[PDB]
Amino acid sequence: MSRRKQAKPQHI
Amino acid sequence: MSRRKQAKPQHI
Amino acid sequence: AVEERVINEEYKIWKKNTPFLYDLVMTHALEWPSLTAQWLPDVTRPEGKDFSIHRLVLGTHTSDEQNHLVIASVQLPNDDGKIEIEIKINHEGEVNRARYMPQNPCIIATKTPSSDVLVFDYTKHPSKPDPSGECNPDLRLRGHQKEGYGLSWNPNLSGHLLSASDDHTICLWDISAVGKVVDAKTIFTGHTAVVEDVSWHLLHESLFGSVADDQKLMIWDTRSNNTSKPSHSVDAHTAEVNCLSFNPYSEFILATGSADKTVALWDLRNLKLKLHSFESHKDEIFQVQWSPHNETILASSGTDRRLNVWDLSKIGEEQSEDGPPELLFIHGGHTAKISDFSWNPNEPWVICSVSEDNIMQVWQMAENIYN
Amino acid sequence: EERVINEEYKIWKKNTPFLYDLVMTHALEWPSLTAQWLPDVTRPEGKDFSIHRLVLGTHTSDEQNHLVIASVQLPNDDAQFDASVSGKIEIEIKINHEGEVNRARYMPQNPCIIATKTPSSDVLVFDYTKHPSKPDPSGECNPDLRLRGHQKEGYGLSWNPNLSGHLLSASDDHTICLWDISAVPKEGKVVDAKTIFTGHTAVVEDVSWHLLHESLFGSVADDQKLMIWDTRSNNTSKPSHSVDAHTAEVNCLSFNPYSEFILATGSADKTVALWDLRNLKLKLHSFESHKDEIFQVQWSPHNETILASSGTDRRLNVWDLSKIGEEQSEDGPPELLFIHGGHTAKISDFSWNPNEPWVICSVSEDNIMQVWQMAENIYN
Repeated sequence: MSRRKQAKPQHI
Repeated sequence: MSRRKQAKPQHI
Repeated sequence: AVEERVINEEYKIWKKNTPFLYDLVMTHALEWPSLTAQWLPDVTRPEGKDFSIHRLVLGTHTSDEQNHLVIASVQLPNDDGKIEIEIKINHEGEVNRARYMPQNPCIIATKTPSSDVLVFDYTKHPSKPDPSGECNPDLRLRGHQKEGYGLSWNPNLSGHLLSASDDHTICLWDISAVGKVVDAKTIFTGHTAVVEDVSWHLLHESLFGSVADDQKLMIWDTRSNNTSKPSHSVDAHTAEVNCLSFNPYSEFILATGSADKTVALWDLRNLKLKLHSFESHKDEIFQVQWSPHNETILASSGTDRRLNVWDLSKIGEEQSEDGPPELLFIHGGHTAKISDFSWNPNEPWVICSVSEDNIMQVWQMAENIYN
Repeated sequence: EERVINEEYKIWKKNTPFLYDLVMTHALEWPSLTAQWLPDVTRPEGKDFSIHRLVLGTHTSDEQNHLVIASVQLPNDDAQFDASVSGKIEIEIKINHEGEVNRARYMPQNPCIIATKTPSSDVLVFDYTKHPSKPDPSGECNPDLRLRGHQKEGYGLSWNPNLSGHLLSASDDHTICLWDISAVPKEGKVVDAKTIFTGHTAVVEDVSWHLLHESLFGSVADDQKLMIWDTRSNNTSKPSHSVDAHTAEVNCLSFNPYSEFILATGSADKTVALWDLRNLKLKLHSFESHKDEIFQVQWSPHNETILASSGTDRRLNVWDLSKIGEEQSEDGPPELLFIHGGHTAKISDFSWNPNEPWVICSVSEDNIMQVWQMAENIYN
């Protein structure tokens, strides 16, 4: 049920 | 954080 | 059908339109995306310069690994700047949510993905975090089996904390107790699915309201001896209910946000009848906040990468259209799903909003729009 | 460790009857970081004691924090058995406070107005006559003023005794702030610093106004420097004079209330340095006796050659500077007049009773607050 926070966030 | 103020005060 | 980055087209158009849409757009790329955003109460205006100082409580959301609780200070131009970090604090996993305590804004409680609810005092940690990556929270709050998002400090009972969770439960803490582990005073087992948000009522120490994936609004009273059944029950939406927010001026009025793309207005005095449904979002809604300045202003955000601002007093007004009459503004500044936003408590109409592409925007719509 | 420290308390306690004319002890629900007597004494005609009040604060583990005013029954002129019919200490009022009270100081011109240092960098201003004695159970803090200028918490605080409404604050952010809250109605408003002196480069530990020259004040910082400031000066980034006061952090100072050129400073090098404003390239003296850091130093408000100091060595030393150079048989320098060993923890603050000579309040980290007074033959 983790469709509120993405998998693999990306870095800047 | 200082060295004047404790980390963990206790209740009496 | 993939490859659809139609997103980029509309960002190009939006940017070109800001001179006549905002009195203020600021953009900043965060080192990792923040899942959470909340202004701190304190505004500073140095007696010399032409800007004022505000501060945010943000978090990180990394991809293996090392997350931090973040305090950032924001310089906002005066009538007649740039955003930097004040302090990082090592955090066990992503910060699902960060919320300061009104009675002591030094105190911040965070939701991790790891079951734990943690309590930080940022004035008791270095501006430069220990590179070990170690997390040393001042309290460890236990009750949940799963991560959650919903979190809320009690404005009328210092130290009392509510948390919402995937384990279907809501937990109560009053941290005025005894490694550094405190157990739930109470666990409200009303909901039958994931609990998405929880919030205290703003005048009544005893009441709070929760939302869950079972499409329900439940109103709770803490005197109640039953932790298995709330004072009221509503079928709030035709899908998941993800957030709620009591009206900071009207004690019977609250709003709910849903996976059904609608914002439901509620009257505590009679929950059998929905007051209103704000329809305009094109996808899920995950956050809703009342403006702390104007009693009839409400904002919402979510997956459709937009932030809608509503004025509920223009409900029912006649028009020729391209959306409801109560629809005051659409902020199209983000090129991703928005995770959280926060009204500036001191600068009216200024809003902070943070998205899944690490963009943090401090912004304000133009004044002719709300006159 | 509390091993040897306890041996000495067992000994100290048994010795108090003719080392002191008064020892009162009271354990606070939470430890106080701050202590200052209010100037005003109340004395009912019937009874044989009089009532003084302190300004104390809390420093909790979590919970709620409060600004505190306490009442003390101090004898007038009876005999009895003094500290041991035993005179009482109570809490008169709590006011909800945003985080621990780093320091509380009342305004000399209006002793109802009290300023506190919070850990959220905020300086708050209260009129305790405008709050109930029983704090609001919501726990929300409602200050009459909110003073802004700082980025980090601090301790140093000092009201200007000859310029009403002028407050200076010291801080970890390396800055000193001045507020003039004079034309400012005290009903909640936010006020920003008039001026910020950026001289120091490290944590500023304390600041105090001169007691007779309205324009002058001095600050000390962890950069081991004592700086004397002038408000007339248009330059706030460099003070009129600067001294390398100690070989470690400088944690406090206190101007002499009878002698306009003399101040003293206290540090982490276990010493108190006596200073002459007329010539700062020369430390007048170094009072050496403490065995650990010094965090507070105060002149006696009664006698111009009496000085006290306190800090980590869980002791409060009282100095007499006229006995500099006197001969001895020693158990310490001649200028060392009394060693108060009443505390078994690091002492946070003390303050001389302004109306009762030689009466001192002193508070330590184990929530113990002591009202005490050395025996008269020691200073006669």
